Amino acid sequence: PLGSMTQTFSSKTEWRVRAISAANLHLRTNHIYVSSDDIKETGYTYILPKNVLKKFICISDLRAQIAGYLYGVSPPDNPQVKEIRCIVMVPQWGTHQTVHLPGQLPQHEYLKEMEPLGWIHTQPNESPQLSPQDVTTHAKIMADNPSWDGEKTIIITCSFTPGSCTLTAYKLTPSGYEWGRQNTDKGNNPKGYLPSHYERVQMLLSDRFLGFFMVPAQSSWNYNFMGVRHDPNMKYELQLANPKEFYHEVHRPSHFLNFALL
Amino acid sequence: LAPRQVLDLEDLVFTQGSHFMANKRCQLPDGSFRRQRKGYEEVHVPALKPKPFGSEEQLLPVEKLPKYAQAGFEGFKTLNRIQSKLYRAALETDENLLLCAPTGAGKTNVALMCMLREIGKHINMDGTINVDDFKIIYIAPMRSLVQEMVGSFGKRLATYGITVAELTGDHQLCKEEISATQIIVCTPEKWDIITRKGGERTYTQLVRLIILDEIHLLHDDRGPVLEALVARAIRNIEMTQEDVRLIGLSATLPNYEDVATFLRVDPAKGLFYFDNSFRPVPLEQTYVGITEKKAIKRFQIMNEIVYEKIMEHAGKNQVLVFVHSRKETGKTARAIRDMCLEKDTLGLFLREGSASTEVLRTEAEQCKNLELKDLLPYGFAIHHAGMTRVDRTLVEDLFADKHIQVLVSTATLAWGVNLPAHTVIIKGTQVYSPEKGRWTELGALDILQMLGRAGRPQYDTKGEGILITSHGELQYYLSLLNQQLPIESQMVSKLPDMLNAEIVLGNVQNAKDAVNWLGYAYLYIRMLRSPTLYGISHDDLKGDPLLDQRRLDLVHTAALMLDKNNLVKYDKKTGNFQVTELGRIASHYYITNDTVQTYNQLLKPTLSEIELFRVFSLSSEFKNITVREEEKLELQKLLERVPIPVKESIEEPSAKINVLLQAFISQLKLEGFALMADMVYVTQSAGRLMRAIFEIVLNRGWAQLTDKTLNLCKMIDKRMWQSMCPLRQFRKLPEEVVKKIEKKNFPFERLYDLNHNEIGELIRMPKMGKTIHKYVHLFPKLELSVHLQPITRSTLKVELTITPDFQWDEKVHGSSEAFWILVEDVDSEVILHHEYFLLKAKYAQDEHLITFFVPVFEPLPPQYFIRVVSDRWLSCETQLPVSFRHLILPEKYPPPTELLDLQPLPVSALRNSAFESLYQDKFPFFNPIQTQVFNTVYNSDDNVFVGAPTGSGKTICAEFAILRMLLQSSEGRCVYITPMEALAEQVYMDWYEKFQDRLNKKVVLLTGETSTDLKLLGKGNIIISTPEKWDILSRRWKQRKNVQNINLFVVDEVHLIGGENGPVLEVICSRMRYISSQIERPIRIVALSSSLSNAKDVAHWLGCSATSTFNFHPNVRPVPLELHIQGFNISHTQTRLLSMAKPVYHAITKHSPKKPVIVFVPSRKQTRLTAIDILTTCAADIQRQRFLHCTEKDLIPYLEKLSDSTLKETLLNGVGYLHEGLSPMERRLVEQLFSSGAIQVVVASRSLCWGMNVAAHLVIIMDTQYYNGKIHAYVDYPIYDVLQMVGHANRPLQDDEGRCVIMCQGSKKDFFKKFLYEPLPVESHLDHCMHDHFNAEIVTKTIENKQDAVDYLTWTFLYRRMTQNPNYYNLQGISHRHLSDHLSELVEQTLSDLEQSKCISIEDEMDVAPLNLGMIAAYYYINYTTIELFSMSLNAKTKVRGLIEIISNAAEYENIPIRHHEDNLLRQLAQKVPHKLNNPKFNDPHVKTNLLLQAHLSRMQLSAELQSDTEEILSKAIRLIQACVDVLSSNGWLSPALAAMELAQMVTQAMWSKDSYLKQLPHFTSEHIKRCTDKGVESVFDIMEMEDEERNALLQLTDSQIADVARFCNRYPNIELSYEVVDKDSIRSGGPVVVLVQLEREEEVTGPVIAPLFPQKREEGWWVVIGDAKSNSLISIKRLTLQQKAKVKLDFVAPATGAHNYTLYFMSDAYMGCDQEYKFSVDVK
Ligand SMILES: CNc1ccccc1C(=O)O[C@H]1[C@@H](O)[C@H](n2cnc3c(N)ncnc32)O[C@@H]1COP(=O)(O)OP(=O)(O)O
Ligand SMILES: [Mg+2]
Ligand SMILES: [Mg+2]
Repeated sequence: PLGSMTQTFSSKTEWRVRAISAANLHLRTNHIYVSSDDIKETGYTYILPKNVLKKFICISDLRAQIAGYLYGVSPPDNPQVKEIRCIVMVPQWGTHQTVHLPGQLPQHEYLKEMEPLGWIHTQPNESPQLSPQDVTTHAKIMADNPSWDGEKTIIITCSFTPGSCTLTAYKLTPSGYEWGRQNTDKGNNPKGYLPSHYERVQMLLSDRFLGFFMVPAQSSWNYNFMGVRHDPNMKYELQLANPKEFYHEVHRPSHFLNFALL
Repeated sequence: LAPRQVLDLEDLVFTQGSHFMANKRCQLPDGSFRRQRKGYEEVHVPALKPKPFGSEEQLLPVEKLPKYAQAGFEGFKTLNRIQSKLYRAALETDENLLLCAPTGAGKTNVALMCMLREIGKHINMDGTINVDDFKIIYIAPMRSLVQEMVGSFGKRLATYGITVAELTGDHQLCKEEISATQIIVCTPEKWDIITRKGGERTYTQLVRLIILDEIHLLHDDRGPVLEALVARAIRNIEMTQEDVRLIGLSATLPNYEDVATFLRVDPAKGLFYFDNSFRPVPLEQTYVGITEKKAIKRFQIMNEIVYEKIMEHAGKNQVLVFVHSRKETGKTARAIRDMCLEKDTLGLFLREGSASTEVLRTEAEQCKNLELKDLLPYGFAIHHAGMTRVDRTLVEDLFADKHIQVLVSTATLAWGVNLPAHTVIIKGTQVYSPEKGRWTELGALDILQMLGRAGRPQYDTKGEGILITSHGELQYYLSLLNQQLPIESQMVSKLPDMLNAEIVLGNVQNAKDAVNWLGYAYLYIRMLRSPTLYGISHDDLKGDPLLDQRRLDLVHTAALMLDKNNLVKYDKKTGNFQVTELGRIASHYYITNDTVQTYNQLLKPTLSEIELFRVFSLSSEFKNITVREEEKLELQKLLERVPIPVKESIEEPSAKINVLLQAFISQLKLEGFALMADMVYVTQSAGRLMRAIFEIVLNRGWAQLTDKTLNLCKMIDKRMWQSMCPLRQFRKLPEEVVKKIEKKNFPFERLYDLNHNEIGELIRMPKMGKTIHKYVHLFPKLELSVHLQPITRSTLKVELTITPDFQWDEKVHGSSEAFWILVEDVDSEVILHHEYFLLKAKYAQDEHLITFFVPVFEPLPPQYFIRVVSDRWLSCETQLPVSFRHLILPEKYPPPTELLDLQPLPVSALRNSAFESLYQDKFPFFNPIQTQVFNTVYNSDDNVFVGAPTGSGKTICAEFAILRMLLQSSEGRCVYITPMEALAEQVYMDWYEKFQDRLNKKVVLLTGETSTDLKLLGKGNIIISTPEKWDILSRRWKQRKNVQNINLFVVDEVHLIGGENGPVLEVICSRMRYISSQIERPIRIVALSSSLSNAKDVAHWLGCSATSTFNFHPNVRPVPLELHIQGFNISHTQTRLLSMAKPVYHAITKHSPKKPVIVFVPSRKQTRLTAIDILTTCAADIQRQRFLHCTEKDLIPYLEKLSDSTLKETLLNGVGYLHEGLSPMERRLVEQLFSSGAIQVVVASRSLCWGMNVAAHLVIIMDTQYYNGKIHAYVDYPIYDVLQMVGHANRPLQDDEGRCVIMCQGSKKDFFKKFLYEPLPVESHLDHCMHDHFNAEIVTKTIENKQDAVDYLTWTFLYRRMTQNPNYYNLQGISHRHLSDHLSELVEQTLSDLEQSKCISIEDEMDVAPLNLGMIAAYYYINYTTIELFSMSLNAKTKVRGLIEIISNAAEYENIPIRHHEDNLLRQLAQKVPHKLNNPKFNDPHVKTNLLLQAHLSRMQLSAELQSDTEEILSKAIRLIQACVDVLSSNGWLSPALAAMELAQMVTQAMWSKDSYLKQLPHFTSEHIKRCTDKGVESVFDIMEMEDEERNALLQLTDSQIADVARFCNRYPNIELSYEVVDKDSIRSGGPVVVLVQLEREEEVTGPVIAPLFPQKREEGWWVVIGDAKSNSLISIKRLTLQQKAKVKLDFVAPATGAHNYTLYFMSDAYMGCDQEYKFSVDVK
């Protein structure tokens, strides 16, 4: 029946609860874990420093994936171990399944003597299998950039487990690179996607050395609130500085200016 | 003390505050009646009659006043009734006054008479008088009243040269006001926070008069602030015994006797009470009490009460209606006006076709206000602070001219404007208090001020005041306005916050101090005379007559509350208070103690912007804020759009405060009336609240939260978010274009790349091309450079160069621009270092250098970060990454020389009875260090380096080399170099008794004077000197044998090469290597130093064998050193020093209760304070005179020879202190009592750590910083000073060990651990002092070309370190070709600078040769920059005036500090001189010496110890005068040369060329110079020509004193001149001409030169000058040192033919009146 009632609608936006939840991400850096032996020995041991790993966790979002390019070298006489020495944040936006990085790779003088070791990204849920989107994205980067060798570049996923963070690092197989560079299906079960397309590598966290960050020279890296101005063909340059948190003021200018408009 | 009991402070709180009605009944005057009306009652009180002139009351005219004060009463013919009864007590007495009179009686002028008496205490004779000698503080209750009286007092006292100004908003540096002003007008809260921040860079100690206007504010909630100000000022009187006059002005209200006792006012002298009858205009009072409870009916009932009373004056009298808000002012003005139209009663306001109806309508046409044009033509108007400034005066000007008939305003007009009206209506007495979160009654001051405007003392016979309020508040306002509302104290509410303020200031250190301080509060006096009102029975008062136990319980309750919130550390048994950094911030930022507890609990480094706002939400200043049901709808519509999310729900008041803060930054006007008031109160206090959070998290090192907090401080001040383009911070720029840029998304940092006509095509505009381009380059921007200088592998020295890349404009930047230098680590989480940088406007285009130290670890980090953020500008930051990828670290220092476990060597090892007799009475055997080097120094000639800690006995090892020199040749010449003059004086005293008194050698001490040093060098076997003192002599070594015939060269404390004056020490020692290699056979060099990490570099530089190098490290000291480094958290220096006072005492009882102790303090003032401090804490434990180990009566033989106040008191209790201000006799008396064991503790300042002849068992270093007077910043102790202070904790034959406690700031704790437990790494800095030495080597022909300059640089220590640590000297490689390039550029730039100053010549870019200007600078040891302007300024007609102004601007005088507490001493000394000056600038370190030079020539003795400033100026004046003499005579100038040659003798005897030449004989007076009236005596030669039995009969002096007069005449230059011209017949023009001049003296060789007013002992120098009249043509000049008989040969050239008459001059540089003048004639053929 009604005609008996008045109830006016209220607004509740997507980022309010996610921003409040992003402020408590520092408690997960005290509990970081890496998967261990499950026929994972590759021929390359990757060592990730904790300082840039903890910072990469707190500047992230628990649902929107963020990514960072890996750079590093090898110890004096041990070509089998790769020390990750730098993480580069580039203009990006993403969802819960993949990220959207520009076509251009990081290019700077500081990284000229280092070799690219792949990329690292956060994942909402822990997965026993490598993401098929990660298989597709990693292979398409190999196709456009011969700098990335299939036996030297890896995909490190930072899984958001309750109370902690689980790390696991995969690499692509020759069969995975050929299927990834052709894949146009973005679903969770694309066709041709096999567990044969990837194998897991070993990863070790260390405190004996420290890494550094490189962020865009002008604007910042987070574009999830400015996705219109993000373009796959966009060009960018880097600087030697640390990245800002996901919900920093400079990442969402429309929230601050539209509220000020009368 | 006794058993305490905790009280409930809030239970003793008067909740009504200002509305508290202590009196319970109210008696009304005669004739008062009440009427009953429509649900409301009225009360009428008739106007009182003035009391008949009873006593001797005659209105005093201004002509009777003291005349100096008549200028302040321009425009008044006669004082009124109350001012005539006060003028004698105000102008002719210093008594504290308390004046109660009704508002309008004229209390202000009485306060002006008190100010005029103080101004007359510091007046001069030149009309314009000393404004640097006093300060007056006028405390007014309201902001508007302050601003008005600043101009009011400014014009009344403009004829006195007085500056009256209101303090700025926030001036943590912009406090240039106080020192410039003399009358400070402020609010109680303003003067409370300034005196809270108790740094004695203040000017509050200059306050001689404090005026407390409207002191009946004590009854108000703001009352306790007045109690805190008076208690702080009165208690501080007895802690200093400098009287401060207190003047209180009050309304006529009860308890005025208690206010008087609280102000220390004698009732029989300073108490003056006048009732409401003394109101100049009688006031007919009418009160309307409404009883209606419903809001809507009561709203219109009073809307009818206003109109009924408006009509009773409509047309007859103006009516001024007061309302609470600035929105009801228009509604009420309309509710009245619009309702008269219903009754047609507006024609009675104005007379229709009047003369004022046309002026009211016409001024409304150009009124510019819509809610004023609507009401102005009809006679209505409004007034409030939220509208125009010039329309308010339009409202005031019309009402003053009797044009406006109804004016509806608020309390602002009543306070800041003197606008009386016949009828005043207070429409309602209800106001909304956002602090209390509810509606409440108006304050008592607002009511008294509003009704005080009723009745014009000009036209009106009486005044009619109408007050409308609730019926329940009738008894209150009847008491307030009829002198029956008692003034009570609201102090127990704010007791915790105000006790902590005294704890932070140091005025209260324990509970007993707090009980004493509480006894000065107005609360205490009220508790004594009315204990019932303050919860005190008679079961308590007379069992505690002075309420001593009651005060202790209150203090005990407040201390526990502060201890629970971690502001204070309160020990219940001792009652002692310990200040904290958190407690200081709450005090200095005016934050209640409950708020800083919340900040301490919730502030975390991992805090986001979301929780940061929430922490601000929980401030206890908002404890009363609630969420009303009528606001939750408008607030929830904002919560769904806030940019910073809020976690708490809408109903909790925390969320309401959060949304109101974000809305204020977004500039959103809201509709809720309470919300707008609550938003204002939340953000009016958000400024200091967030500023406190910033200081908390910055001083903790939290880098991320500091950035967020500092940004929020600016987002609140600028009212804008970060994401908004920062161009809107220019208010002259319009919102217009900044969103024209904001909508088109591109970074603001890109518009710098564009230009005028291209910024516009971006934002689609060809109009304002240069406008945006102008403000883009007006935005502050700094560019950062970095020179990384590694010290070790864990300490990095950084030189940050700040280059401004913007343009200044006082319209935008003002006088300064503040920045925060932040050095963050790799992860941008920890602030490794931070300091405050301020860009002054005068240096807005120069580069700024900043030096600091940061730690590093040897898995080298990727990079650190340096951020320079603006302190007020938003989006204003430059971060410079400092990569460590190419940083070359120096190698780890080699291990020390192992201390071989040798057998202790006896004194018999010397095997010389004379030698052994110097040590066998002191110690049995040598220490393990002296035994290792014995064979290498005593039985060898190889160069030896001995590096050992301070106190290792290195002085004897140097004596080992001296004793060997005397064995190989009884005539041995040894030069001992020590860096500090204080050390040279001590070593000379010790070595004069050993080598000269016992073994009969010659020990000399260089004086810094050439005429004496060159001869002491030749006749002495041991020469003691300082670096610069030996640099002057060893330069001319090629022409002096006594410099190169050295047998042994000893340099002590050679680790001071890395110090400030290091390069001079490095130059002289490296010269000794060059001389010894070029000479026949080598000269022995022995080097002593503290433990050096790179000791092998000094050995290789000084040519010491590896086996002869003894590099010991601090772990091998003979007496074990127990070092303790306590860290202190407090960043405020004065508050940190307080936190160290008690720990200083506690360290004494723990480490050395019985054995002597030395405490080092940063300043002279701190010596006396810490000594007193140590005493009373020793007295608090009931242990007085425990530091006195001699009986009390065996000290007066030493104790009455003193001249100090407290030094006698402290020495009687076993504690002394040393500082520069004490006389040399006083220091010896304190040092003797300390070493004799009498007194156990002595407190010495840092400046004396090099000249102290005592040693203790424990050395306490209280703080490691001192204040620099020039740069106005604190300076860290040099590491060499700390090493020297620690070395005083060494008594080898008295204590088994040595202990030292170092108290420092936490940021310096790790620095001292790395440079005290390990050896010290020293570097060179000669590359920054190359010019003065390169010039000397070119004059002496050591450097003849550019290749020779590189060869000279290779002998230095500067070069050895350029390969061990290249980055310290800006080098990217230790390559050999890298060194030549660096050495060459250092050579090229140094030789080019000397050639630009015309000091040297450069031919074919290779060869260099010295010029005459360079030969003079090197001869007299003068900076090349000084001698450059020593040719720009001098000329041919210079004389005694131009000379002094030139020599004062020398670079050698840009070192002594400046005191601007002196500025008016020099203001008058600029005319105490008989010699005129033109330029102002009295901070100039050269002009202050120009007056100081003439102060010496005027015998103006006593300058506290500025006397020593002159003594160091005279130490360089002679060499500067002789420089001009050479410069002027070289240019052929006769008069300025001769005038300068007799200024040398003017500064020698401290006189002029005008005074008689008899002021030289001792005990001569400047008065009985004219006692030689016409007796024929004005030369010294006349005094000896009279008989001995006669000549004592005119001076009238002692037979003790004429022997001093005789000693001078026995040494007065008695001579005999004989001159001849060789071959005065055959003279052709252009041929060799020669004139010899023989000078035969009598005897002389009788000591040096008699000059008691000169510090040094000079030798008689002489000049032989030939000239030609005063044509200013000097033709010959020669210097000579006469001993008895000596001739001088002068050659010149003959000019043309004819007959020229030449003049011969024989002048000296010491005595006046001995300048001979002979005349001869030459016939040239
Ligand atoms: C238009 N008013 C003035 C015209 C000429 C000179 C002075 C004034 C004026 O400003 O009025 C002031 C006093 O100068 C003026 N006044 C003071 N002394 C005299 C005086 N001796 N003769 C005439 N007017 C005087 O009274 C007024 C209020 O005095 P106040 O200091 O505020 O009393 P209180 O509320 O207790 O603080
Ligand atoms: Mg007044
Ligand atoms: Mg020594």
